[PDB]
Amino acid sequence: RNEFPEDPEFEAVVRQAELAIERCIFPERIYQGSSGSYFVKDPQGRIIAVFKPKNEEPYGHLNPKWTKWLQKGTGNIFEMLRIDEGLRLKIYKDTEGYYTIGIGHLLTKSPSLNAAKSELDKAIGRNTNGVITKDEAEKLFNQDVDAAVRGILRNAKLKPVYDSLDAVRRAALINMVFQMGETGVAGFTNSLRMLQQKRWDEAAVNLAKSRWYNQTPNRAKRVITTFRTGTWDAYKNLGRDCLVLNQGYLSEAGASLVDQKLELNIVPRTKVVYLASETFNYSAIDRVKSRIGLPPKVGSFQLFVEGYKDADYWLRRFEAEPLPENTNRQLLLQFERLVVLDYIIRNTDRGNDNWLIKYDDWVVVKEPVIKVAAIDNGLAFPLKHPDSWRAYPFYWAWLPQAKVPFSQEIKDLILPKISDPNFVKDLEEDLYELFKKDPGFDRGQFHKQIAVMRGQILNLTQALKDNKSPLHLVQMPPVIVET
Ligand SMILES: Nc1ncnc2c1ncn2[C@@H]1O[C@H](COP(=O)(O)OP(=O)(O)OP(=O)(O)O)[C@@H](O)[C@H]1O
Ligand SMILES: Nc1ncnc2c1ncn2[C@@H]1O[C@H](COP(=O)(O)OP(=O)(O)OP(=O)(O)O)[C@@H](O)[C@H]1O
Repeated sequence: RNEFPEDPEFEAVVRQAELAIERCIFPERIYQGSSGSYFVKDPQGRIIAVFKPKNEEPYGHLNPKWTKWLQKGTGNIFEMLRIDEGLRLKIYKDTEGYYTIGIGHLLTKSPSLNAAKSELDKAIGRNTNGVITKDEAEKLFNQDVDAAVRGILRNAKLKPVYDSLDAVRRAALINMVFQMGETGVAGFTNSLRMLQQKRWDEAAVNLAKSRWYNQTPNRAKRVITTFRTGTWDAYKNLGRDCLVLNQGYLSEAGASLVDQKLELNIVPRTKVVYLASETFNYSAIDRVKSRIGLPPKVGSFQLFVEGYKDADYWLRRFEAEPLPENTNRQLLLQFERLVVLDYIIRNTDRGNDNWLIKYDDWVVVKEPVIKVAAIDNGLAFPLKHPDSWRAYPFYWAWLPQAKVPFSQEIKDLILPKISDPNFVKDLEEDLYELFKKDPGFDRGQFHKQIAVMRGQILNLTQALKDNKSPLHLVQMPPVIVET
């Protein structure tokens, strides 16, 4: 059900896409894309669009890169604990103050370092002098995992639960018996009951309250969600966490909404579109029921533009051979629109590969020589400002173009809109109607998104009134406007 009566040009392109699929001309996967980025083509083989299925997103469930991972099932217990325990080749103290080594291997609860060092030689088979190798730490690791699996299966309170768990939760319980040992996890009998009855939101709470967790919450909270969600999501991207989890396609489409309303027209038109293609990455199940073929996947569909190179490609050239004044002033105006987009949607990823330039008495405006396309917008609309601005900056702030004060032209375009509270209200309702359609939508998460966006507008409004540069704009302390 793909229709956009508001945008018959967009719909027409989409219809060529579907028809081209019917004719067995499949969107082909961009190499040097996310595994989940595709080139949509029409029946004549030309590239009309870029398509990014939600479920093939980097955090995506059907993402090819992480498919290898989901097979292991419990066998992910190794990587899971490597991440939680880290690696050390020399004796250290654990969270409780106990002598430890390699990957989470507890030597003794004794205060004596030679108890521990002694205890270490017993294990390794030589005089270690408190220092072991990578292979030695790995050998302790397997034995300690076996000991956990044994601890679970030799135990009456634990075993029943474990057998009722899916491959992933089992891994979580092993995780626990690795840190606390057999006997310790069996004092949780409540949560084991819930886990046992399959109520996830039940148990995820009680483990939230324990002597454990309290000591190492950062780790504890990582399993609890592995218990609650039956997935590896806490061990995938720990953490981006500036952003909502698997809504990249909506960022993509949303970026295009904003462009539309502010009338910037740098974002090639992008909407939420459903497509089915044999070239996509589907569950084996789905592949089989098709024999009634593959189901359509929901994704961002962004129109394709020709004649453009990397911002990087061109700016490199304009520096060696500077543009004539008049053309170069057309660049700056395309550039201001980009800064406004990115500041408003709070893009966390814009590099010089993430935007594109094209360089070529009357009723009509002479065509512009230079023009800016803003692509790859699925990393915006954060839940909050990034903790270290250096990790997720605005790259264009260090460009010289960022030094030039905002043009009257932009103030004229943008101030009347973002100064009108009814514009910002309408803009937020439109984003809501887009975002609420996601099955994993959360009203509370949304409000935070809007808060950031409202704080960015607050800053941009005053930056524009003062004729500040883009650079001075980003130096303004980030704010949120919270209801
Ligand atoms: N709308 C578009 N029109 C024309 N070309 C595009 C468009 N979008 C992307 N491209 C080209 O395809 C490449 C796709 O890059 P894009 O970053 O959008 O996908 P991605 O690589 O999956 O994202 P990421 O780089 O974050 O993994 C771009 O570098 C650009 O060269
Ligand atoms: N590339 C950028 N992207 C985003 N924000 C930036 C960028 N460059 C500067 N800023 C913002 O401008 C402000 C300028 O601070 P700057 O780093 O120049 O001095 P500073 O006081 O050392 O910053 P801090 O001590 O907070 O790291 C920072 O608070 C930051 O918010």
